[PDB]
Amino acid sequence: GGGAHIEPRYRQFPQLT
Amino acid sequence: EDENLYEKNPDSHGYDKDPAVDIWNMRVVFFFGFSIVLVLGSTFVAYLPDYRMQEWARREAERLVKYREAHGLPIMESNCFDPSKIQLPE
Amino acid sequence: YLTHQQKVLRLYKRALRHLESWCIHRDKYRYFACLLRARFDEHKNEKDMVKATQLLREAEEEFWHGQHPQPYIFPESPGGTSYERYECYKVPEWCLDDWHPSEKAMYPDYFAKREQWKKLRRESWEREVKQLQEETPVGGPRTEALPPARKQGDLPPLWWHIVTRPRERPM
Amino acid sequence: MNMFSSLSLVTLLLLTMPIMMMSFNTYKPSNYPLYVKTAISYAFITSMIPTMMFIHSGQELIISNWHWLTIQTLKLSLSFKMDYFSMMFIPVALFVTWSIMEFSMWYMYSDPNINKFFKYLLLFLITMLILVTANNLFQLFIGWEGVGIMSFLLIGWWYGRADANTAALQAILYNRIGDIGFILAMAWFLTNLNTWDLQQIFMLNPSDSNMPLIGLALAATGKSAQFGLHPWLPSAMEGPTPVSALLHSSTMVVAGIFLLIRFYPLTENNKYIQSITLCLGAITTLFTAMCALTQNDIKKIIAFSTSSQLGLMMVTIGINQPYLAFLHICTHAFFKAMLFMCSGSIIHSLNDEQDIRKMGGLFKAMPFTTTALIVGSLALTGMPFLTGFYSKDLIIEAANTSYTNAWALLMTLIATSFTAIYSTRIIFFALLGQPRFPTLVNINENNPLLINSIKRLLIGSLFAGYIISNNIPPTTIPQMTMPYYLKTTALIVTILGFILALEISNMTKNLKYHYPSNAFKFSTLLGYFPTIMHRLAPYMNLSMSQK
Amino acid sequence: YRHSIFAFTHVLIPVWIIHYYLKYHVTTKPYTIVEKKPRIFPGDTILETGEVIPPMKEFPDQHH
Amino acid sequence: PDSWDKDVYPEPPRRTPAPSPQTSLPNPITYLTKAFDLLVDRPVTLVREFIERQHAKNKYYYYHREFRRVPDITECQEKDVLCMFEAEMQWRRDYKVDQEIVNIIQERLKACQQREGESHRQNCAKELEQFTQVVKAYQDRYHDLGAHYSARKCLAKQKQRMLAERKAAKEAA
Amino acid sequence: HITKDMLPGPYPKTPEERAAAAKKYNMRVEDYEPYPDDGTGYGDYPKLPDRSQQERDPWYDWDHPDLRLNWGEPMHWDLDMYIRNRVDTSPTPVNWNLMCKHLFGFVAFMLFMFWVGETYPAYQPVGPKQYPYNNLYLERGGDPNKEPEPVVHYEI
Amino acid sequence: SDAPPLTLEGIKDRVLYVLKLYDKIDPEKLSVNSHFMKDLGLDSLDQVEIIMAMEDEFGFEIPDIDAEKLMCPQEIVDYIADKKDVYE
Amino acid sequence: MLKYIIPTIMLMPLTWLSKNNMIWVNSTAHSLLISFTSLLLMNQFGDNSLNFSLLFFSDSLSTPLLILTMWLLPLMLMASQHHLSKENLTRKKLFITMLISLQLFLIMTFTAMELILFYILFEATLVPTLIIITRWGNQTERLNAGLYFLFYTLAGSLPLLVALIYIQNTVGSLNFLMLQYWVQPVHNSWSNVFMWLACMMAFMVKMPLYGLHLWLPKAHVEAPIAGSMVLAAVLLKLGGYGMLRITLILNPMTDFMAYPFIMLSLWGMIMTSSICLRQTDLKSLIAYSSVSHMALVIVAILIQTPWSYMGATALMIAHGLTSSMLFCLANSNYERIHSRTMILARGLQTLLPLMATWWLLASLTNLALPPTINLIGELFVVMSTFSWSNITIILMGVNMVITALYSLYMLIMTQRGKYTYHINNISPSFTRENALMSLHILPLLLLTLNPKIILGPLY
Amino acid sequence: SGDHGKRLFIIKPSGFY
Amino acid sequence: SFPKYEASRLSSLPTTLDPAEYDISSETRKAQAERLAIRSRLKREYQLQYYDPSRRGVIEDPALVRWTYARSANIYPNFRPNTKTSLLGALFGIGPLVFWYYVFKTDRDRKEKLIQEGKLDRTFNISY
Ligand SMILES: C[C@H](CCC(=O)O)[C@H]1CC[C@H]2[C@@H]3[C@H](O)C[C@@H]4C[C@H](O)CC[C@]4(C)[C@H]3C[C@H](O)[C@]12C
Repeated sequence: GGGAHIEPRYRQFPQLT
Repeated sequence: EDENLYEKNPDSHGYDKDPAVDIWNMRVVFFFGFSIVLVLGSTFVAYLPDYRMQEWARREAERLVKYREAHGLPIMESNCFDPSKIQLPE
Repeated sequence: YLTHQQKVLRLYKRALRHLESWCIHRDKYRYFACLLRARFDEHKNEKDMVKATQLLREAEEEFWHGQHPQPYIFPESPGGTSYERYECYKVPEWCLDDWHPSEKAMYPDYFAKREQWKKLRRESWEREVKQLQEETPVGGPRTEALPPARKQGDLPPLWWHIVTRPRERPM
Repeated sequence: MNMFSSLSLVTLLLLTMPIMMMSFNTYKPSNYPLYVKTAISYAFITSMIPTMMFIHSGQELIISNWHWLTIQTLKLSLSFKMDYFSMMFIPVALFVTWSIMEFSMWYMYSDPNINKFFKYLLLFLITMLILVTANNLFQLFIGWEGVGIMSFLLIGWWYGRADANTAALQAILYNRIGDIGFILAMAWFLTNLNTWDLQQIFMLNPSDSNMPLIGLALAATGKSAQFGLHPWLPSAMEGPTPVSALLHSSTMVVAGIFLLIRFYPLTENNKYIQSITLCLGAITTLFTAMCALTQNDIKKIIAFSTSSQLGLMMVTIGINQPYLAFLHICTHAFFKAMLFMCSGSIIHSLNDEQDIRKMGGLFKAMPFTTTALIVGSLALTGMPFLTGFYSKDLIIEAANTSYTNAWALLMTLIATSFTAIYSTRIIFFALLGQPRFPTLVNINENNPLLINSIKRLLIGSLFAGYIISNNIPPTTIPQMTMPYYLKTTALIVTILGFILALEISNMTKNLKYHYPSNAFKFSTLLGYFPTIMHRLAPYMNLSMSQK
Repeated sequence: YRHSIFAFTHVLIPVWIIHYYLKYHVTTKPYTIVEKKPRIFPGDTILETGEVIPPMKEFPDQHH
Repeated sequence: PDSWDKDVYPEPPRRTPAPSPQTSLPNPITYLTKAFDLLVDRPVTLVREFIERQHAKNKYYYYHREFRRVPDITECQEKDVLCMFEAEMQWRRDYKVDQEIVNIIQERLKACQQREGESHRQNCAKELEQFTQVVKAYQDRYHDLGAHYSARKCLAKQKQRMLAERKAAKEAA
Repeated sequence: HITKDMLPGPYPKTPEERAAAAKKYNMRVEDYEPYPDDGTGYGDYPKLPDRSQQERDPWYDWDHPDLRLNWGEPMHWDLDMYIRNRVDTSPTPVNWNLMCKHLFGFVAFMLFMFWVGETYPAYQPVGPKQYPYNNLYLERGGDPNKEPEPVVHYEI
Repeated sequence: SDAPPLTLEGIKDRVLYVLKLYDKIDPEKLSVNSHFMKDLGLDSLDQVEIIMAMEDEFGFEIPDIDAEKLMCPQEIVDYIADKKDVYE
Repeated sequence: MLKYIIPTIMLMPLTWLSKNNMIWVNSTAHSLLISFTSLLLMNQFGDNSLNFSLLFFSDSLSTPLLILTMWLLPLMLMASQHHLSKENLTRKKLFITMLISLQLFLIMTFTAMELILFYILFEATLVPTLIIITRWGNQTERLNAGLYFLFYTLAGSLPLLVALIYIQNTVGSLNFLMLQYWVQPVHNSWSNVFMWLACMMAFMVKMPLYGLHLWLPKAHVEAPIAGSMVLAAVLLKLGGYGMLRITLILNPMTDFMAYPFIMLSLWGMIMTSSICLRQTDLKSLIAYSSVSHMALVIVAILIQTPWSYMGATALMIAHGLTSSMLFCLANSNYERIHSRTMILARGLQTLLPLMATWWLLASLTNLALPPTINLIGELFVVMSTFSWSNITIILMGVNMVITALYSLYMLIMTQRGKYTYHINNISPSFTRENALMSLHILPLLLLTLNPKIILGPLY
Repeated sequence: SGDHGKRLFIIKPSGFY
Repeated sequence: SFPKYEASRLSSLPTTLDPAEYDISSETRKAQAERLAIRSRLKREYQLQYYDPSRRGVIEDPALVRWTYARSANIYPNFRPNTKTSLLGALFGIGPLVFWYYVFKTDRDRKEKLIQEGKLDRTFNISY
């Protein structure tokens, strides 16, 4: 939990790294 | 009626409804029960002096076999009593 | 009871789910779903009550040998993966009373408002008794439905626990 | 010697020191979850120092470090049996536990009783290690129950869930049944023989040991979930995934076979045990896969996927392969437990979704998860040089090239291909195809801790199984000579399972309606053994109790 | 530093306790510890009596 | 365990091979072994001597009680507590000693099985065969008695056994 | 502090007596009927359906959704054994007899086939793993005093 | 699972956006409080399909009894907000 | 043995002369104290027992039961005071006095050197129990179960009186020490077959024996927690004591007369275990559960094997500690919901964390978890049956299973479940309640550390 | 953790005793 | 085709195949309504205590007590010379007991003679 370093999407490819 | 014990005494141990008396009844249970018997009694039973001569038999048993091993005697005689003194009948 | 008209729906939605798990693939699911809805629309305009009554026996006698060997079930719903998994952590509200003083000293503010929450749980209780005695048929109340409060400042009777019922996730 | 023995006993006592810190003191809260893990980390190192000495010296040490009890002509002690199995099975269990150790430190962040969670995870580990190291049936019996009880709580962690309460007792019911043979075995070795110390049992070499071994056969019937007492093993998947990863995948399930191996000198001569055990695995090893071909639960499927591996292990013993079967224990545990953890990754990103049909499009949306899923499967399916293949090729040697029942070899290969069949059905939905999870995307696994957990348990299957083979010293005459097809029959039928399932999998894409089939339901509904034997039998015992 | 505590507190002390208890309270007893006699190989010497292991017979000299 | 004699506890010698390393890498075990002498053994021995020294200044002993033989049940009379009691306790104590001899012998078997290991079968002819001798005598003397063992019963069993073989022996001639 | 008349009692042999019992447990006279009069002696208790709790809808907000039992409702004489934990009689997925007989097939099929294979097992066409020294008579501890029958497995 | 938070404002379009892909509705005429039967000129059978989409959208079953009455988007929001106890 | 009798008596003035508010404490303090001196009785000897005088003596077998009884009086008081707080001052002294006498008879019972004296005290021991069960009973349903105790005297005590008298005239004495040396071979006759029934039927009912157990389920359903504890912890154990001693003179007749008794248990064990799964009461479930364990002892005594006696001693001990704790544990809920129904309250682990820890703790050893003494004895006996008969393992295995099935069920039904919504008086566990359970579980495990103290006399 | 604050009160059994 | 499931004690019928419920007439409408109102009145009667702050205790359910009360059936029902169940019922409780009488007895009688002739193995048997 570093401040939501991943922002989830809706019907989308993941916001990976 | 099943009255509560946490109302009049917000910290009743559960021994009585007098806040002063309850404390002592708590202390007695936790001293003679735990601090004495379950502590000292548990300790005391630990060092009992050769209960039922359990330890003594091992030491005596070991000595006997030495004599029988060296002299070649049977490890344990096959008859409990001397055949001579079983005075037979008829 | 519940009438056969609504009984139509109880197979409309349920039959899809077993079909849904059978379909698996998305393009298959919609297409096959259209196949099923098309069959429904074969008789959806049928307004014959005798036939509409008789156009449901086979459907139930038809679905039994089509039911999923391992039908899918939603997680939180009964029989699911998260079926009451967290009920072991949910804690009753009424136990707040037995909290030890020192323990209560950590949250002085929250407990202050509760006294008012319970306040209207007590004062409003009396009129809540009468509030049902005008909507109270003789021979025992016909149903378990409840009315709202027809005034200002009170609340619909028989409300305390649901409003104070714990939250979904204790942790 | 002194160093070898002394440093060996530290692990069992060392692991218990954190436990002694839970019942006492309140010095440092919030840090115990890491405390335990480091102890295993430290324990592993002290579990590898014996590894070096044992291989070099092969010093099987039986240490009697107490005089507990004494009856007429009996003596019980808290002894340990430092030998091949303990020195070679302990390191793997800690290695897996070490991986699972850090896996659980993340998954169970949603549990306020996480500290309680570890209060029992470390408990089970202690009992299991004591079990394997036990030199006597009694002390061995203790572990036989500790795994039984420690499972009870861990199985039923969420005591609210009716599935946990019913499943937990279902296993306990079965687990207790197995002990009937165990207690019987002690009686026979106490009546005909006179002690429960393996030294006297093996040396006397019983001439008619059918009865004692028959109890051993039953012992593994329920504890290891063999057929006839199998159903509970899948039932464990109603609770935490990490709990299932260790207990019912790597550590507890291995108990049933272990006892037979530990009594290898006696089991050899009596073929009556071998046949039924050989057949017992035969019925189970396929009944598990035969059922598993169409099951549709990610966690349960893995359980069945584990069941067949366990079911075959009995066949491996059934073919009189004492030390070769032992390898299958360690080799299977690595990936399968990782698969549980990998199934954890899927469930994590899925936000509590487990239906195999609600998964897909994870090759790139779940890159790290996809990474280790194939290795375990390929290793599970018997990919050459991988951890699972060594046993799979080796084990099939003697069974197909030594005196064995005609029907025993029949299901031996039929299910062997089925082993890969469900793996493809799994990796298909798991990884192949476009995503099918609910609309919102909760997918995120950029969690360093789990990567450490996956890192540690990803490596072992690839390399550790290979390494384990080299050091272990000779104990058998390997059957390196045999017909090429028999030596390669696994190398022949292995690819069939992937293709045959691939033939089954891809034809279902076409937009053609489906058709019910009885066998499609007989295997899917678990052969109706649980669906039936878990209704009437409770009804018989209970409905008839009042009269 | 947090890893320095474990080295002596949780590991070194128990082995002293275990070994100390092992050294006098266990080893001083008969058959409390019985270790399998060490293996014997060709081309080996024994410290005690300066023993000798007769070398095996010359092998039939296979391709090697 | 101050000083246990070895005659009662036979122990074939340990012949640890002298290593003959031939690899071109250092032995790893050596690094730890030397630490054992300095970091484990001596500290295990350094505190001990500090403990030992005081016990040398403060001394006190204990004995091993010796029960003189007393007349056996054959020397006792029917319904005579005095004589019968002296034999019963003697019979009880002696029999209780005979209980261990099975355990002491059992302990020898636990030695010929693990130290020898894979040479169990050919290296325990004396121990395994000597195991039977103890079983024969002990079993005959004090088995099939029941819970309430008593010198009268055991004498009766010995009277039972002696008479049994009496007829058979004369049967041969 | 409960009335005598509102407790389980004898078997009611006339409808007039049966009126109370049905009313007693809040069961309408139609749904009520006790066990046959016999030595079984189960009293004026009703004869509720032989069904488990899971069958009842959970979606209703019961007083005790855990048991799916509402306050004031009667309880099956063995409702304790029919609880969610214990025996479940919910609708089954496959035909009863066939389900039982589906188990019968596979299990009965395998047992005999083993005995069929027992008479004719599978193996390899090779001779014994020959051993020296009187077939390991002495290695197996064979008595040195009485030598075994000489054994020499010749070359070929 | 870190945190799957839920917000009423964020959920607002989740229920409504489900309607934004319907092929039987004009998106602009639709309103937050519009009754489906009358304002949207829909039917119960049509209404069944909308209710189903919420279960694939959010992932939690819906009772048959209460599914019908959810003829208003606010009510559907109330069902989702109230069942999960989301208030902000 | 006087050093424990008089101080036991001295509690009576202490129970009476004491101040108003120190009545509980004073007896509790010394009662706990006396037990400490009780430990001195563990000075056994390998070949001979301990013979103080002609009136009392304690061998190896006697002492462990003695310690339990003395150790159990203070625990009985602890639970008692909650329900007695409302009672008037004078009666509490009355009830407390009976326990002191009840302990007095018990301690003198097991230490009695003469059988008739044991017979006398045996009858006396019942009298305090009946008052305690009846005077302060938990029910008013007038079961009219007197016939069972009338049956006890008719089929039990009264025949025993005649046989004891007959033996003295014939043998010439009833001092167990004399019996050791003047025991005669009891040949087979119809008279002896009648004499045999006189020496054993008296003790069988108290164990109890399957079929003859009808009083026990209804005895606990009414006896208060104070009365219940001694009944299952001590009173049930009286029969085994005499049966072990008395069987010294019934051989060889017991070699065939035991079968109808053995079959009653061998099958009785399973029957009781199954019904518990059907029981609808925390106490009643324990009642039959009590019959279960006691059934195992009966088999051990009759076969009279050296292992049977060793295992039997612990079974009485562990069960006494077990059931006694279970009643207290079960009666902990009674202190809140004032009911014996097991389904009225559920999911109590949600509100009584440390209470559930005892529940899990006690239940674990109830089903003979290893290595606890609950299993050492129970596992000791199972092996002995094998030499007597190999088939017996079937029933022991089944009994252990079902005993493992219901034991966890009771725990499952109450703690592992969902809380009762309407219940609103689940107060936190009191110090007294938790303390009481702790005194039970702890020593129960400790004896597992040292088994040589409850191994019986054969060790 | 994942988000600052967002702290929700916990109803618990009274653990003092 | 679709052979209708044979109703069994352990398999309740599916809800949408019982012919009773397809048609809901007064003969069913009347009964359905009466139970709900009766059930409602119980809820209403129970609803007061549940949502009344005054109560501090456990509701004394009248249904539970009778269910528990009926279990403890001791002598009140049943007749001694009722041949239907007394003879057969008594068998379930005395029948199998005699069966064990011969089972163990036969072996012990069998076993004893072998020992008297040495036809059984005990050479390494002590614990008895
Ligand atoms: C003696 C020491 C207390 C130090 C202090 O004053 O805080 C005790 C109390 C807290 C303990 C520590 C905590 O349990 C956790 C520490 C950090 C890691 O978990 C490893 C063990 C760890 C290093 C422990 C070592 C030792 O047992 C500690 C350090």
